[PDB]
Amino acid sequence: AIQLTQSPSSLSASVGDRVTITCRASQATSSYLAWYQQKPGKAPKLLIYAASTLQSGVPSRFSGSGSGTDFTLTITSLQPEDFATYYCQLSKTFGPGTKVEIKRTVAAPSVFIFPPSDEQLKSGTASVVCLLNNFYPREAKVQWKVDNALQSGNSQESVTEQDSKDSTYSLSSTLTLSKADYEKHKVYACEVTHQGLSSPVTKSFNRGE
Amino acid sequence: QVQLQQSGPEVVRPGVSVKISCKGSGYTFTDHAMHWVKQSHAKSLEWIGVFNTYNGDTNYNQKFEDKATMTIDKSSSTAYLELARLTSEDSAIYYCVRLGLLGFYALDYWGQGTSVTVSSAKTTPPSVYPLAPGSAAQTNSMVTLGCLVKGYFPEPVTVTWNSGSLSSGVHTFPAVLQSDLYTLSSSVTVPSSPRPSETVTCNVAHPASSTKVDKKIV
Amino acid sequence: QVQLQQSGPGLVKPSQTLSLTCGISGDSVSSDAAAWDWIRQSPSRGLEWLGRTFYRSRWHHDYSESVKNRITINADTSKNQFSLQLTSVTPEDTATYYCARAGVRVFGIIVNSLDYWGQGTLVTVSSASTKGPSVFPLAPSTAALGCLVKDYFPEPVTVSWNSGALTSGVHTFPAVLQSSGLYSLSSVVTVPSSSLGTQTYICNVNHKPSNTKVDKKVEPKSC
Amino acid sequence: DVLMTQTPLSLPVSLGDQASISCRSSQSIVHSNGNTYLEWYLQKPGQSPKLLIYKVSNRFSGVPDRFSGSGSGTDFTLKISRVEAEDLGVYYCFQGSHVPLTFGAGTKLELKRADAAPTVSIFPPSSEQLTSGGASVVCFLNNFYPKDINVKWKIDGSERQNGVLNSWTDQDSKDSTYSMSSTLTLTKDEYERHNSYTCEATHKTSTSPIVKSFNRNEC
Repeated sequence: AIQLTQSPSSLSASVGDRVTITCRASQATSSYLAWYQQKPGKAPKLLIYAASTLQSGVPSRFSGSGSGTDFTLTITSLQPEDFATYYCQLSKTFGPGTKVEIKRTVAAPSVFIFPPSDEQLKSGTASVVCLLNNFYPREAKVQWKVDNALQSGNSQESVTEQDSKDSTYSLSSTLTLSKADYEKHKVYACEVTHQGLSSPVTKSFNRGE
Repeated sequence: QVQLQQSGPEVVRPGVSVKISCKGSGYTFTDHAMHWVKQSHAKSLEWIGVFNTYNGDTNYNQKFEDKATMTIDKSSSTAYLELARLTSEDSAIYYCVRLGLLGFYALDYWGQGTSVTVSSAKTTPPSVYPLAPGSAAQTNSMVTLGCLVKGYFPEPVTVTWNSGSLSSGVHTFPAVLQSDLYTLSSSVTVPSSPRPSETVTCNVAHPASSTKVDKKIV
Repeated sequence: QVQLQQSGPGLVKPSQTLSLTCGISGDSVSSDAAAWDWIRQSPSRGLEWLGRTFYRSRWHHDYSESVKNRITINADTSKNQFSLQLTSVTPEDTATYYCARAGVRVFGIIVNSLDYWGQGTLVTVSSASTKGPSVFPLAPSTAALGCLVKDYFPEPVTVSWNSGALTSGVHTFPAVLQSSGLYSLSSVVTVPSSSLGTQTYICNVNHKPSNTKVDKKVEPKSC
Repeated sequence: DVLMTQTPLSLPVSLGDQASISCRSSQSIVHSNGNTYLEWYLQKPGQSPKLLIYKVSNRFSGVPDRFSGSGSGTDFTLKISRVEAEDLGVYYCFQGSHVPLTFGAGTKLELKRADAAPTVSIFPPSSEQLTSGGASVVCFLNNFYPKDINVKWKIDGSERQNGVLNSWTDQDSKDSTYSMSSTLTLTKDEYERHNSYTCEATHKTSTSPIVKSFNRNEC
């Protein structure tokens, strides 16, 4: 019966930049709420409780204050390890949470290509994977040319989580094809365009070479 | 400014429910919980239960689990106490208390408190009786004069002497209970030389029965 | 300090009772200075509190109206643990379940500030069956090498390089659903050029539901 | 439940001295998270008890520097550096660390003075009471010290216990003394049956108990 909103839903700040995160509650108490920091793949960790008291252990740069229907979380400076999704709770219901990233310079991606393994060929299928690593921003156009022909609708791409050391992402695209299709073509190239690249980069290989 | 206002005194029959209202002011009600502590003479300051004023989960003391329940009307910022099947010994003073700074403190501010007495008897006007030194009690310069009260209910009674003119040496006593009716007396110290123009007259005023009596002493 | 450990089945076919076990270390379940919550997180819905239990004179319970009449949080002071059982499981109850200990509890009023969350396990609702995965190497021509796992169910899997000897420069990817109803992911590590001639690389993959432990050595192709 | 006893029950202290009040816990009240939640409440006569000192080491706001607490484990003490006129009342030791939050029993603080002999005065039941139906004889002990005193009901050389009622008063503002009232209730048959109505009292001032006696035939 209580609705909590998180303002903003998502944001991105540079290193050492003060960021304020505000979550609003219809029924204010300033005594039963707390803020949780959650990193992906890990349990949420408590940050501050009672909206003003800082938990021990966590660095003092996480300060929260405010009263009335509004409550804010203040971070004095951001670090690459501080990327998380911050959740504010009101003793019964957790807010939608805010995705917080970390901004830095534009990073040039590294591209790698792996033909399917011999054991996979024995299985009768083929799975070609292109590794696209350590870049910034996340957006990156991935293209595949097989015998100077584009392919689409048969490949899947997965995006990892941003590294907490150097603040870069990584991508991989996988195409599942039968052995007949693999043996029907000789050249296979991985072409990717990124704003960190002045010119497009492609890596072409020949099967059996 | 923090202040708790509470209801007045009640007198009820045994086995009937009574209501106690505690209204708070000067602070946002939803922030701080409310306690309830009972004060009596057989027991001293036993704890009744707490009301977490935000959500509503109650933590009653195990002894008062059945005979007491607590309710909150957040609209008027008031805390309520409900009691059932009141016994004769239940006559006590019930305090409502704000809990402050969860983590520190325990109990910040206490209301003026309401005293609920049960008894069985109906309201009865007091009977004022005189006490005077005897015909062989004039052997000292100072003697003790006083009047006493029987068969009244309920408390209290204010006694004056010459309509309060003689406020020195007047001594009253706390009420006592026997045969379901309360009892108290009073006494003063006066010189044993009563002048013809000097008289002592003690007046008993009782607002429960709206009856005032003056008793002829000397 | 207080460390929480969990155990239970990650696969539950629909429409019966599932159960999780959350073991307590460093504290007593019947302590009067804490309370135990059960919080589950779903990517579509978010986070929500399911139920709570504590101890004053007898075992108490408290549940959220979302999952009322199908949840029972039974404590157990004998082995110092408490467990959740969910009845009549719908396919909308798939999520990751966290067991967590309430914080300040003094003065007989509980303040919800959870601070000792357990590792968290995920529960999925499906009538399918778990099966073992397959591993294929991806040795490149200087570049970065790694091993990929394909057609595995259900989550999760753990990928280690030389039994945890190498932990920098290794990337693990989130699981991706495929058309047939399976999941896959991959691992990649960067290397020096001269390392491939001397250093030995054997990556490890573990899948607890299928009790599979596969260790594969990745080397440049001979021919 | 935790059971506490405040030792001692009453504190006869003089103005501007040090008085110690001790509160002991049957079981350790160290809350598992930390700290030792203890509170002291003083209750001035005819008022509502306030908060004196919380978290026994700490001290609440608005209270002077004299009050201070000490101790850990199962023993706690509260010491008053100097006693003023306002310090009179009852002091309650309290804990919140183990639901239910029990309470103390109370410790009265009051002044001291030289022991004063009580003036005893016996009055017969009034002539109006003769036609009423009941009988009520009573003697007071006025302006004495301390509360420790006894009243005896010896009629015609015989001893009885029933029919006694007791009532003490708080210390007077000026003399800082006490008062006594022992009223004995009987019916008409026993009233006319007996001759000598006497009440005795034992106190420190009089080594021999004071006996005030009168007979019916002289009144």
